[PDB]
Amino acid sequence: LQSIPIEFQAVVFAGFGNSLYPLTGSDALPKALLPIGNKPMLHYPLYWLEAAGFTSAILICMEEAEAHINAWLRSGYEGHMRIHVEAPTILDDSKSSADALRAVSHLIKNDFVCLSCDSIVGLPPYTVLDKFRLDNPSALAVYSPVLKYEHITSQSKEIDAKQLIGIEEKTSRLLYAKSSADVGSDFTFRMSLLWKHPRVTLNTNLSDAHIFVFKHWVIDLIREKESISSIRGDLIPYLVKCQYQKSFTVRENIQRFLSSPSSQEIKINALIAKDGIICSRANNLPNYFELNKCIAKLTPEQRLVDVTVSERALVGADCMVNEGTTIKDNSNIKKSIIGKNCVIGKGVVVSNSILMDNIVVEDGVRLESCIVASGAQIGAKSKLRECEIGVDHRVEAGRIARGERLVDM
Amino acid sequence: DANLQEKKIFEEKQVSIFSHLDWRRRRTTENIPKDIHPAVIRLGLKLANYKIFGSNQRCIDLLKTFKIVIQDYQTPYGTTLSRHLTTHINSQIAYLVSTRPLSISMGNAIRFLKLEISVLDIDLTDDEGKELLLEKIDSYIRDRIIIAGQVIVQAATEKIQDGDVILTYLHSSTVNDVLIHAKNVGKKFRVVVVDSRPEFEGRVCLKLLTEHGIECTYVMISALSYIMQEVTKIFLGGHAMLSNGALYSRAGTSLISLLGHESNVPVIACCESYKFTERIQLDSLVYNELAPGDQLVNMGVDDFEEKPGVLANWKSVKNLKLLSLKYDVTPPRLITVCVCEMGLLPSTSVPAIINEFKQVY
Amino acid sequence: KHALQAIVLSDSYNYRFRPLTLDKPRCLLPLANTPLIEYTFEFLALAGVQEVYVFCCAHAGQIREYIEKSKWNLPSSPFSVNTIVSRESLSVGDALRELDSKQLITSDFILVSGDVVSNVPLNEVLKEHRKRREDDKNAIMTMVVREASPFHRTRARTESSVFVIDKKTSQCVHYQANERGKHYVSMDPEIFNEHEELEVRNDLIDCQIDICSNDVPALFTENFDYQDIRKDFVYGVLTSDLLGKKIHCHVAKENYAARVRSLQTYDAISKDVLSRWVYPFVPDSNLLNQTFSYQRHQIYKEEDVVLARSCIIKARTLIGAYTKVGDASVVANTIIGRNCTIGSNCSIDSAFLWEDVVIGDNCRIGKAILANSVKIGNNCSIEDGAIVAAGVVIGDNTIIEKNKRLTTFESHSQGTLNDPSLVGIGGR
Repeated sequence: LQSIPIEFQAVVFAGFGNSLYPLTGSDALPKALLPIGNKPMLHYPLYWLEAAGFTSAILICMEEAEAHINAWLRSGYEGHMRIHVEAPTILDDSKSSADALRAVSHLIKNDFVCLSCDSIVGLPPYTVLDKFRLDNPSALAVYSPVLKYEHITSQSKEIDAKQLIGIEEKTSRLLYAKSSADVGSDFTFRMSLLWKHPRVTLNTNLSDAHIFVFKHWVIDLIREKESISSIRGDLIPYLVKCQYQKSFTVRENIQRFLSSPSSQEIKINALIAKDGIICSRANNLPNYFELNKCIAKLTPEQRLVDVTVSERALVGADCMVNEGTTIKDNSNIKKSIIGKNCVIGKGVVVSNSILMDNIVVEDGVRLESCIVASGAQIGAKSKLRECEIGVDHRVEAGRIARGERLVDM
Repeated sequence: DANLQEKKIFEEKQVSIFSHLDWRRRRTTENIPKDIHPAVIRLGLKLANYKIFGSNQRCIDLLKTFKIVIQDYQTPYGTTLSRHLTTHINSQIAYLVSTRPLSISMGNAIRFLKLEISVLDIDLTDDEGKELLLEKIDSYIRDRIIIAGQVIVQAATEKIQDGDVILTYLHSSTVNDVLIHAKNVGKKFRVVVVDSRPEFEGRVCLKLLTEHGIECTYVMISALSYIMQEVTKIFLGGHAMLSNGALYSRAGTSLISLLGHESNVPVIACCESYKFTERIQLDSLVYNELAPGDQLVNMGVDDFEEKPGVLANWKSVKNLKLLSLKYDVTPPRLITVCVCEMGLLPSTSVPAIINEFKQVY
Repeated sequence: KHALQAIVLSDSYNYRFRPLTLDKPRCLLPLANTPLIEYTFEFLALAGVQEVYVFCCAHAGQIREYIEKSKWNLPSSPFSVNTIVSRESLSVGDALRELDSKQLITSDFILVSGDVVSNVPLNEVLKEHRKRREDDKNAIMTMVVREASPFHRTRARTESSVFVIDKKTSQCVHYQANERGKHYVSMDPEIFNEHEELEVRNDLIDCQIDICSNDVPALFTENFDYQDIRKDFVYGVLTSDLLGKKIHCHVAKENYAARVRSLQTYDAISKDVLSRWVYPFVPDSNLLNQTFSYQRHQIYKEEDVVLARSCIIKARTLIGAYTKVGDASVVANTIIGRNCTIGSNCSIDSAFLWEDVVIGDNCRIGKAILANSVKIGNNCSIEDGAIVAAGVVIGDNTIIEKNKRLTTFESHSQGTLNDPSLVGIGGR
């Protein structure tokens, strides 16, 4: 306590790569470690936190990943924050975002921020804290225009579903949030709502960014309410129903019960607020198809490469290749990303593709717009178009388009 | 840098009248120093973003915040509390002033608290020193403002006569707190609510008085000549009273007093005592505080409703500049009474009252 | 090209104001001592209309007699008004068919139901309409509505509706009325896949001033089931019951617009008129050579009026010419027709008085409508909601309870003329 208390403390989530099958199957690398711009996807939520003013945040990962993660935090984390890791044994896969911090509730002491390992965000951090500081709500949620993919919509059968956002522009308060999961046959709208806030803007091209800022007391609700599995799934709509539904008068006693927002006489609460915020540039969260884009979208980069050998009769430009990797004669890299110390054979062509770490590709192959997990390997004269390659997996002279190639089991 | 900025702040004494008025405002938490208490942050945001922030509630919230600062202060082991505490607090003020200039109300509170730190008994301990001046603060909020308000309203409502037609202007919480009283004590009267551009502060006064069942009449300042013929008394709540007897309140306050005196209505000034200043102003331009010029671009009857105008590029067009002063001074020959907690005094009697409190030996 | 047509559906709201709609129809009764149809005409004049057709079903002669004599029959009138007669109790849809069956619509036009009061210059909204039409001939109607408050005193249940508009192109993608009992708002999601920003609004008014294209009549002869402009037409387009057409809302954010449909509106609009919310359309303008003059606190008088000493007039009061007011009487928030006359030591509040009305000495009136040529004796009293017709007389020392409507004919209500006329009865 350097004369000043702490305002919030930050929470980062690192669940299983639920919808990133060909890349998140193995336990040798978890969702929170896929490279993005030759940097693990975890580097970005923390960097946003680090510049936000935080000096230490806590992270809750699945038990199968507690080993590799902090290893990167020990050697590989470019930041300077002090990350408390946590691996609850309750995480039975059926759990989700809310169930997680329920197990580690006793760590929160003030209001808190709930990011996620995929929370890629260039939004300046002051814009989210001030609006929470200014409006003093019960929660704040960041939403973004849905990510537009430069290349043709190859196949997008599982892209973060679709969301419907109801926000009142004047107060910036949020009044409707329902994804197409709890669907509606003849889709509904509570008229009892429209009698206050009779103007509700409805956005359809908006996607979540998993940047929520709750007041401290919400945890007291999370501990009590066992019926909250996912924050984005269950918590937010619960908070939005209580905003306007009259008869939904189940005990809000959690408000007054010495919550300490004065802090004696009541000049606050007497109502539950819930706002939202939208931007315009660089703000979304990987659920597979974003990994191809949020990495491509991650070349406002600069220039050079380091500790890498690209022999003569070889070219590469505006790409990103990490340390140690090698490229052998008559091959070409184009508009592509290559991770740490990979091996690129002779006379091969990898274009518009993402290459993680520790992979070796034999000679004379073609890689047109593909993603290859770490530790992988592809055989000579193979050709892949729009295909994903599992971790530590290999293929021998194969050929297919639109295929998820994985070590069979 | 500061001297470099001080060089800039010198060159801002050019042909323009408003060259010297400081426009530098920080409305964000970008690049904030570390020694800034959270409860101070939330305040500095409210100062730069709120608009119906009365000069009273500011001083309260500032003090209540300052308690939380001192309560959480921790002196180094090699130095007592009194030494090296203002320095901490001074590092808080320098932030708050960069959000919005200190009101006169807030300033005198700083000058008072900075004093009690000095006179603080060294032979005490931390928890002795802290627990002490928190009462001094709570006492300051008791005697100097809250009670003083309750005296003014009662003292003011006494001169309200059945059949009056009261005129207020631009939402003064004090002036609202007396009309609502005069309603509840049974006085038969009615109110005129003069509002003005750009942030129509008058509506919230119209909103309050209406919800208390008060006959009200709402006109913009351009209708002063038209509306004064019905008014019999004028009630004003000030931001400060100068030592020459002048009243330092929002923009139109001068015209309100002027147009009234040229129609033989009295200008009754309701202002506390902690808002008295040892300074004096011959013109409403030497000491003042600006508002953003963009606020009067959205010409419509609204300010948030983003409907543009013709002046939206004024920042980019030469020989064109919009401005909006937030205060002006009203000569004492127009102020009829000042209603301090020492009773109804003539405005010229301010500096004595200031010198009366300096009895603090 | 040089033809802006416009039809007005009088009579279609004659039933709500029934007890008086006998001697005079509803499009002829006074609002602030001025009949409604003029409040609507000068509106259309603002729009630049040049050819008006008026449907009539009750007192057509009494209607046409005014029109043919009205200032709108002179050559200085901006438009050529012709009346049209049809069967009684005329349903909106059935009018447009008869309109189509007559071939009268040259191009885009406007239509109102009843009588409207407004100052909105339509010259800009139809410019919007004509625009987005000349690229999409399937935009057949655009609706004019006024932004307001969900609990605004000028927004009643018939005007209480819920719109959903495309915040970019302003297209009503869903509409539904407000009937207490309809707890939810159901929208087929298949619209979101065609719209990015939708604005659900319960703050509108629905002035029911729709601007229609020449398709609409032919679109009404076809699809003959449509009777109501909102319950049947709109719902048809939105449910694709009509071959894929579009409609639009032009939400006004200034000026004023509403129509007289209900007793709970006539009272409201009147106050919204005396309060100069519809300038220039204000008594002080005297468009029909009246002699009005604004006075402070929104009180309106006329030349050659006599106000006794000790008679006091409070705010929101209007006085027609040639009208007497006795001693020690108090009028407040009241509209008074011409040639009236008030007794002495009386008290009137929030009432409505028309032409050639007398009042006995020492009587109490409040929140009641008193029709043309009504005689009230002394000592009488009359409380809220009361409604009378013409010729009716009330004998001295009498009271009339709340909402006790009456008439002078043999019809449904409980009215008879002779004195006294409640406990002491005539006709029975």
